[PDB]
Amino acid sequence: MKKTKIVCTIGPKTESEEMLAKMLDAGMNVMRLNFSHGDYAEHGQRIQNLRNVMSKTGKTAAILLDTKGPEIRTMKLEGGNDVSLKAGQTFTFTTDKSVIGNSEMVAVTYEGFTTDLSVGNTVLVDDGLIGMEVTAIEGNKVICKVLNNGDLGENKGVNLPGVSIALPALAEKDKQDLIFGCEQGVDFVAASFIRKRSDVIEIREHLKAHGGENIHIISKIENQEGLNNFDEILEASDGIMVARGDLGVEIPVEEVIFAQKMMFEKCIRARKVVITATQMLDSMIKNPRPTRAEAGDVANAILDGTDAVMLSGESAKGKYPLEAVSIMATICERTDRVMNSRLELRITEAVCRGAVETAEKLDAPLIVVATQGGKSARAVRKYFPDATILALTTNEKTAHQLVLSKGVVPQLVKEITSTDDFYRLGKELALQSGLAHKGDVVVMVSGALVPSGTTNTASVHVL
Amino acid sequence: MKKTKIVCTIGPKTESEEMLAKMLDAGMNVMRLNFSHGDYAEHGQRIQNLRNVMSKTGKTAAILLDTKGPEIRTMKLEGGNDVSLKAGQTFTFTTDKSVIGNSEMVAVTYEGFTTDLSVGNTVLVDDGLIGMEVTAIEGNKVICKVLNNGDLGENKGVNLPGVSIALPALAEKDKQDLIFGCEQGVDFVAASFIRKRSDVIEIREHLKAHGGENIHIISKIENQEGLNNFDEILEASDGIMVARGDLGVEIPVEEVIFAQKMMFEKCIRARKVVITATQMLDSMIKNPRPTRAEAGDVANAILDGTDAVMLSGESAKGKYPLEAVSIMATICERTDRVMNSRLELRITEAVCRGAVETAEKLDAPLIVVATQGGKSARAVRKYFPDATILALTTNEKTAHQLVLSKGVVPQLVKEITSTDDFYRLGKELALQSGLAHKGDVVVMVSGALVPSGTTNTASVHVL
Amino acid sequence: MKKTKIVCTIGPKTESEEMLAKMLDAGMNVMRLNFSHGDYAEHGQRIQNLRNVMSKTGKTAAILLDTKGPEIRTMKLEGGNDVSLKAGQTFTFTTDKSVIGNSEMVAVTYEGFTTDLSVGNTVLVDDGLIGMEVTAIEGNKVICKVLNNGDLGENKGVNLPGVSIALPALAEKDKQDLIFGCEQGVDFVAASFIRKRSDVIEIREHLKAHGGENIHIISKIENQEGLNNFDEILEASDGIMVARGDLGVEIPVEEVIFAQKMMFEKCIRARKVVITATQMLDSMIKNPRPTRAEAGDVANAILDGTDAVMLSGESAKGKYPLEAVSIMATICERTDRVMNSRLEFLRITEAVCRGAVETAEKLDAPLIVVATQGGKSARAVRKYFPDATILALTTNEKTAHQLVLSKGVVPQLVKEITSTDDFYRLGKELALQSGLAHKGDVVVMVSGALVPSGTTNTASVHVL
Amino acid sequence: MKKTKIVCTIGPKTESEEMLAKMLDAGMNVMRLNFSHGDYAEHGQRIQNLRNVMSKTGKTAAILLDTKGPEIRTMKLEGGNDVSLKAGQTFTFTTDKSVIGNSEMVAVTYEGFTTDLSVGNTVLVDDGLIGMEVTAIEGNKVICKVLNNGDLGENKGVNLPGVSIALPALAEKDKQDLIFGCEQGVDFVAASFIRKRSDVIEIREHLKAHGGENIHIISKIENQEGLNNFDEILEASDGIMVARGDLGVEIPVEEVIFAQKMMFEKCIRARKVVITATQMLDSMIKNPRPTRAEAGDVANAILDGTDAVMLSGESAKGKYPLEAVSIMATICERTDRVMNSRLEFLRITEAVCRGAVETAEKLDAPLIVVATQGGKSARAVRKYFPDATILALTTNEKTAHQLVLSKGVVPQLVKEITSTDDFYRLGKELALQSGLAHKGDVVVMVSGALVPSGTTNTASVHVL
Repeated sequence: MKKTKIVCTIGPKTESEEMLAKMLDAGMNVMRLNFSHGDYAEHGQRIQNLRNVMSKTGKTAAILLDTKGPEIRTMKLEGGNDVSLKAGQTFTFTTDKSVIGNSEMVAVTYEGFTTDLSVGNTVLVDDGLIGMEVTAIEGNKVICKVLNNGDLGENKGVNLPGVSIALPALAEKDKQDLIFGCEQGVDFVAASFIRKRSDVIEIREHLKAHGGENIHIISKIENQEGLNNFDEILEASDGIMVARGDLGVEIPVEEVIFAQKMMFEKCIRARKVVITATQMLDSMIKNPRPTRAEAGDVANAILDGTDAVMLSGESAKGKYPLEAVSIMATICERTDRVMNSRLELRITEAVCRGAVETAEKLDAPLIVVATQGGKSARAVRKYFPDATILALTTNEKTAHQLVLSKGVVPQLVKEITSTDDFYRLGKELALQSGLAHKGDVVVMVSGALVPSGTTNTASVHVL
Repeated sequence: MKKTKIVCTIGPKTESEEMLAKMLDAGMNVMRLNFSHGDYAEHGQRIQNLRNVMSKTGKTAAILLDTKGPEIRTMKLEGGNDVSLKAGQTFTFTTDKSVIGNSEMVAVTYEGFTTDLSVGNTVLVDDGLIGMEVTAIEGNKVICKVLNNGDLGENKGVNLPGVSIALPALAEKDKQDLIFGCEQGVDFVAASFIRKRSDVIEIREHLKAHGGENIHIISKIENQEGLNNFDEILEASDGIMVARGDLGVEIPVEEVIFAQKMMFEKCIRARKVVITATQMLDSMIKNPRPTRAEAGDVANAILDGTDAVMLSGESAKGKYPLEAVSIMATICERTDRVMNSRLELRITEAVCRGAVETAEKLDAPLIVVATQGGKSARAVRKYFPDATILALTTNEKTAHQLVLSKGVVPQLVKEITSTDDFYRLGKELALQSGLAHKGDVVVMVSGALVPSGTTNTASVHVL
Repeated sequence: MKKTKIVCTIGPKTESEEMLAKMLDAGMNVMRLNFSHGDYAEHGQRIQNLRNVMSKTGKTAAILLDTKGPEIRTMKLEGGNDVSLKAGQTFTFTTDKSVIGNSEMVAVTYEGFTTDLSVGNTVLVDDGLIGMEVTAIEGNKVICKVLNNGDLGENKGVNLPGVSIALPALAEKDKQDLIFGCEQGVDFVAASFIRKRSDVIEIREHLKAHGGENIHIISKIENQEGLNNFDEILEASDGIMVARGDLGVEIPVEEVIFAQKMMFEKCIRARKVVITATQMLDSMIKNPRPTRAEAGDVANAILDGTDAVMLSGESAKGKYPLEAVSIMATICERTDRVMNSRLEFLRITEAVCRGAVETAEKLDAPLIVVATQGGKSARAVRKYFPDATILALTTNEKTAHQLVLSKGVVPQLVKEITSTDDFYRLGKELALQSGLAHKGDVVVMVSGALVPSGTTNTASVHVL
Repeated sequence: MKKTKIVCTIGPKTESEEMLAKMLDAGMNVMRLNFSHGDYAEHGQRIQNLRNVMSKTGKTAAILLDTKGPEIRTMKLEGGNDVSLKAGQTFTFTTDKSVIGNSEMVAVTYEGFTTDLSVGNTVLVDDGLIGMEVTAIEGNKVICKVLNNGDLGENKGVNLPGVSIALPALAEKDKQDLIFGCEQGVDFVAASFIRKRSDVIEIREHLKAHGGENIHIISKIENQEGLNNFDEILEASDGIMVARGDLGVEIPVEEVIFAQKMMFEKCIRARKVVITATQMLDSMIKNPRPTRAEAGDVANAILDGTDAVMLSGESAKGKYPLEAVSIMATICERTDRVMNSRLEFLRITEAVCRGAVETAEKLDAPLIVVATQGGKSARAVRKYFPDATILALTTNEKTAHQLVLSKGVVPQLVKEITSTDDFYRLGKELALQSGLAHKGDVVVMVSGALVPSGTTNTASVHVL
């Protein structure tokens, strides 16, 4: 084989080497570490275990750090008891965090809650379970009219559609967790709750300050603010993670399908990676087979052009992880098998688009790419070649990062001294990789007499 | 507005005229009568009520009769108590219907159960909850090895993948219910459990024998046998209903998305109507808002090119029917709004494809079609015109049936004596229909000097 | 099958009925009357003879009147003796018509010669044999430096390349000849030396004032001014005649091929006919086989998309008229046989007439039957160069004749067309009787329904 | 810049160095040596003079040897007096060379005249002036009925349309002339009267046996047999010369234009050069301006896609050689300026050389730099008619010369090309020094990497 890559959230059931080795067999490409939970020793051990498995097997995989991110939550209730709210009632949120709540008022974690919000704005609680309209704001209290019946619990998430939340890009725990990821040398950071271009910058500058200058930032679009500013968040980021379910809360349902499709197209055009996350196969936390509806949502996400699909909970705290990875990989293959190229001016555009067109008109099973930082490999994938992309590189972090891009097989190599040298070596390695055989045609894309970041040469060879 | 048509199953909550009038407002086009439940008086009353509403409002709608169909079910257990089955255990089905069952054997309704089935075939129970493998067949007993744990209940459905079930096309209740539908003058029959071309024929011959010669048969593909024989079932039928969830049981999940897409394409090519049924918005039986996943499955079904989407239970026995119809209609509009034509030789093909291409190159908001039996209107819809189709006809049943086809506004008229006459009248009626305005261009498709069943003329006019 | 139409200039060698009948058999479609020569009795006689033959044989043909046109010529020399002019010499033209010329000066027929012409303009004499450059203008004298050696004769033609010549649209002979064409009920007038839109209008008003409002004007492009004003001359005219040989004198040679190609495309786009005239097969005046170069020039003109090719002298005063028409028809068929349609690879007529041809080819229909009052529908189908032949039904006799000149059109006169369905039932019947299609063949039937003429809005497909 | 190449036949009027230098300035690219006339000292002298001029001025040009070729001619008459032949009369040809002729019979030079020819075949004499039909064959006599009136002269050419003539591929004079071309190191041989693939091979073996294995054979198609066998003659040859005027005699006129077009397309497809020869601007032998018809014939030949146009007599023995070359170059530029690429709207070279031109145009690159040993890469880029000019680097001197004849190619001799990157760094440097592009311009650089010559597999884009 397939081409679409599988991100698996790793947790206790799958933290072992014995399991990771099996996960990789089943189709896993990337380990996600969800830092909403777990301490550094737990996560660090997961990293070392995967590294060990990679060493012993010679298989390659990437490591993605997903941040907890900033948040707004309600707080405690009397006796920890759920209270029932009636549509039409008055209801109040207070900035005073010491307040224990009940059916008339509750506390919130964000001191600026009473600040960012205006009368007429809508408040959503517990992923939209309950909705409210702000009617007045008095000092440190925010007064609302409830709009539907529902039970309010403790420590519940809060959403403010079409409102710019003035939290910082990074919670302090995020600042420490990112430092841990630089120390551990992760390959990607998934930054949660990205709302503006500014947020990406604050994070990239943070990573630059700890030797993570070469870590790719994947901006998690979780809400409407991020959707409104997508173009500039995309420009600043190395990739995008679309959190369909979390975005499902803030915008109209009828619009979610097309937001995912809009972001995919623009991410693909930018030669940047995109991940379909959340609400994938959640039935497989309890069940050993997915729903039809689930299998179709994944396949449609792949047909929309996703680089990678992601499992969370199905693989972290689920009962049937290896089955979920396997049915995922089987859906990936089944769906990839039938997709077509998009042979749609910068120089790189012209060359890579032509290189795919040439590969297809000659029935070449392989496009060999020489890349230092990865842009060349990602520039070919944009056109969805039938051919597999074999990306030669001297950079280990780049060999890792290309695991996440669609239909790319990375291979680390010592050096590439010339263009003719690249051709000699690329043919050699095409053969020993089993992806092509003597007599097959191959297209070989590279940059000649230019700095990294530019792809200007295409060459055709017979093995 | 929208173009995709909504089929609503009608039941007690929505059986009233007061409700039907509101349903139609919300976007309902077709009433489905699911004859798995209800007696003739209940259904007949629903028909008369809709007829009354149609008369009073001047709105047009169609009536679809959905059959119970033949079936295989298990039967009774001791004390009516669910029993627990253990993977690996031996388990037996018996043809003797008098037998009360338990964790070792149970009865089945089909005398030919022990006949159609061979050793090695697989048996599925309760929509695949439990799976079994036949190990032996002794007279009127069929012995199996269970394959997974699960609780067996009373009166549960049974599936036999890749096995030709030799039930008749029609149960006796179906024979009577179809006679009732001829008497009531329904517009469509949805024939459940269609497996072969033969089955469609038996039903059409049945309907011809009771004055239903002009009723369109929609073949419900519910399983694998029907999928294998689809091409010939399509050829014999006037339309197709894809029951994604029921088909989800008999074939691999990874394949269901592409079976729906395969059937849609071939149904569209044939100028025959297709309905997306089952697992639409079932969360709205209990909840007043759908899931994101649900809204995306519908929209993807529409983008796959469905003529119509269908609600069952959401509208029949649901708590929030009018909300379901409304969010459905809003998804239909949102998704229809962004679809493109498919301007891809018979004569009709050449003319209608050209008539859409001409309509688009002149920005015509309306294609006026003259049709007796409907084939002309359905032949234009095949290309998914941006323009609305205004279908003039002298046949009441055809005015009704065109409600189900995508983007078609039918209008009954007294007569069409000539082609020039059709143009005069079509312009007149285009204006008074509010779908076009003075100065707009319109394309007018018809058959001149040919019998019904052929569309050979295209004409362009300014209002 | 053939499709391209052949215009034949008729003269003494070929004016008899016995000959006209033979020309038509050989492929002649249109008779040209060259009014540079001959009097009304001769031409009227040619007209009557073709009319007689048409009635007797039942063949249909068109009649085009080509004007002599205005002119600038030199005049007499001493003793009528050719004089030898030496490159570099001074040489003078005079307006005074009484002046007899010599190796130093000669007179010219155009009093406005000293006005229209500026210092430095180029003057050509005897189809460019000799060229001169104006150095000064003194009253009725135009003074020049000769540019090449050559012998000047009596009464030689004059060209002023890239010069706005102020001759009238119509010579006084042209006015009385056009009146004659109204009397005779000709189908086309080829108007010489068209330079401005004003000229076309002057002619359109002339024909309207004498009952020729239904006569199609074909404007002859002969020089740079008309070439510069081509777009507006085309708009006012019903068609164009390209006088390639006369353009070879007035503009740079390297530009003539592309001037012809520019104009053909623009006439096709406008649904108006174009004629390839001059220097077709002139070698066939003396000889019974053309040169390679001649046949290739014609074939490329046909591939450039001309409606019709024209024979002059080859058919009028030549020794081998029937042979030229025959090889002309053979080049037409051979070349038409291999041309393809041009499906514009927006108004109603465009979308409809164009969609009708695409429909015809995707169904391999050999015939497109068109209902046309004034002819615009048939010519709008022709724009796309259909493989199918066009069968144009009409109740107008003048239009039935005029469509003879358009490429690939078979006109058929009919009593009436009362409704659209009626047209479909008359067209099927008549498609069969024309032998151009047979039972089982598909046909596309284009018409204007519930609209005035000038709009073609309906396409319909039928099986015979 | 212009793009189309001009072949000039050099003769007495133009053989001096002072003239050759002037020809080249005016647009001459290739010198043709017509071995129908002149001896080795004259031609060798012309060769030396161009070589001298090339060295002194630094311009590059190619040298093409055109053979006299085999022939069939009539012979002498009584008193050397023209005789008048009457249509319908009996008339006889004899193989006996001692026979003096009269109005009843004449002798011919070809002993196999009575063999190759069958009863009913057509015989033409003096470029088709007179035609005859064979009625019987008796020993050394060939008996005919004359078909048209005409005067027969002495020593007149003979054509046998649609006849398999059994002359040898090479006359004995042609063999000694080809040996001369090996001695002189010419770049092309234009081999006359090519009819079969055997003839091309006979010639290829002849040149290989005298050290001319690297000389490109241009096969002259002059008759129906070679036309029928064109596909196989093309395969064996390096290029084609179309002798249109000689074909006008041997096949039907209506077919000549399409024979030329059929062959041009097939040569372009094969990456081999084609030359438009004969009847180009023959009027410029006597006159300093061509006719319209001539300039339009050339322009259509260029639009048909010819690599080169050829002047014969116009440049050799004419009165206005420099004027013909100049107007020829002006037609070439005017016409090339408006042609578009043909992007095949599968093997490696095709996909690569074609994708390279598409890449060049989508980036508006004015120059495609090609690395070529034997020339195939440059000609494979040329196949698609790029707007860009082709800058062909090579280490082979013969190939640098031969690419002069291909359309839109600037050859540049270079010391070495050691690697692909090296080529990119030599090509950028040299693109600038050629003035054909400037800093900031894009260039596409096509080459064969890690492969033998004959395969072009790499396309690379660079900024200067």
